Amino acid sequence: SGPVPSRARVYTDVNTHRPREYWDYESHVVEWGNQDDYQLVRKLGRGKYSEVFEAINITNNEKVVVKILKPVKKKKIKREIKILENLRGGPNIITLADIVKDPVSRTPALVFEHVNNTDFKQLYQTLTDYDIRFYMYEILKALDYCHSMGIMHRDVKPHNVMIDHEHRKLRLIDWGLAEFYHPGQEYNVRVASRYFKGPELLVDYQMYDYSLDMWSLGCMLASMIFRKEPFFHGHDNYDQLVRIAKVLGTEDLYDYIDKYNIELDPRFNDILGRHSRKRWERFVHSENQHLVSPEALDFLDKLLRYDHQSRLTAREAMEHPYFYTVVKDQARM
Ligand SMILES: Brc1cc2nn[nH]c2c(Br)c1Br
Ligand SMILES: [Cl-]
Ligand SMILES: [Cl-]
Ligand code: NA
Repeated sequence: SGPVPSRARVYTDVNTHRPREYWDYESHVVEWGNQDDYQLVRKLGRGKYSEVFEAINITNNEKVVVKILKPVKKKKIKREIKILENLRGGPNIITLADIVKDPVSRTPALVFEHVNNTDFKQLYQTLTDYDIRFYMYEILKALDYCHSMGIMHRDVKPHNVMIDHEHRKLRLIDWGLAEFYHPGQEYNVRVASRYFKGPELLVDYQMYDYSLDMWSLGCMLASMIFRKEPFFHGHDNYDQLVRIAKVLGTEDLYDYIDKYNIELDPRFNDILGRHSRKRWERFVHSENQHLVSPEALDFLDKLLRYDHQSRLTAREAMEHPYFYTVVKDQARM
């Protein structure tokens, strides 16, 4: 028999109850603006693949960010646009300001509200305990919002979190891999960066949901409180599951495989071996012990589960004791 079907524990049917138009991005009609309303100032450093620029809107002299959409399926362009329009105004979600094409090249581009190109990866190995809790809570606001709106991000990693540390402001960026959640849909498992990939992606379980983002968030939290970048340091996608198995143990992995009747790639046969579930105390040392608390470990443990159904939801995570002081200071402020 095939794999056992799965449903999201929360926000399962939100797209079903919407008008077709909300999620049917292939039928979305874009009104393409004129990229000549903008002048590019400078290229932001986003590595070899990406083309993101600081720009000026000539009309109002306001600073924007312009993302040139590298040759790709028009379908993927409409998906990212529709998701950004749907989430516009959500907490800690980047704001889409315009959709334009260069008059000559006809290359499509997205224009965003300005944010400084200071990503979380540049800051997140130097935070106080309180600031890890604070920024984690701000990321959860964005994830509970997009999940509540029927969308999973699928590329949650420090490079996709822009922070203004002076103003204590955070934005979740790069919605290019985001997808609408539909119950029973089988998704592409070739998403997310290696170190942040959930076990569902690594064992090719396609009927995944919002809980994929909660695994990625757990990987970020583990990296920050233990000062270990990345936390799960695989050579490749096969070794990535081995690195997870040496921490979470093989017993819970094989129970997960049996529960969903997953056909494990034969390449895993010799490399997973047999591993105990390790106590988190094993990762604590003199240079990270100020970031590690019972509250932090209890919270992390509830994010990093093989079984996607078992992981905290974004809202359950926001309700964890780890955030009590952040919640109290927010109400007071
Ligand atoms: Br604003 C902003 C929005 C983005 N969407 N994808 N990548 C993005 C980057 Br880099 C920035 Br900065
Ligand atoms: Cl990253
Ligand atoms: Cl142990
Ligand atoms: Na401690």
